[PDB]
Amino acid sequence: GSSGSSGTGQRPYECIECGKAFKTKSSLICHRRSHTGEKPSGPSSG
Ligand SMILES: [Zn+2]
Repeated sequence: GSSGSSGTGQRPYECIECGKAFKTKSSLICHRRSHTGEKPSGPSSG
């Protein structure tokens, strides 16, 4: 167990890369992908 916590969640699409909320996925996708680009990444799994 840990100190009292909460569980945010207003929209069905919430980005975890930065922390943004979108109405539809189409937007969440076109956004998330953006994050990735000119930067060193590691082994992708999914
Ligand atoms: Zn983001």
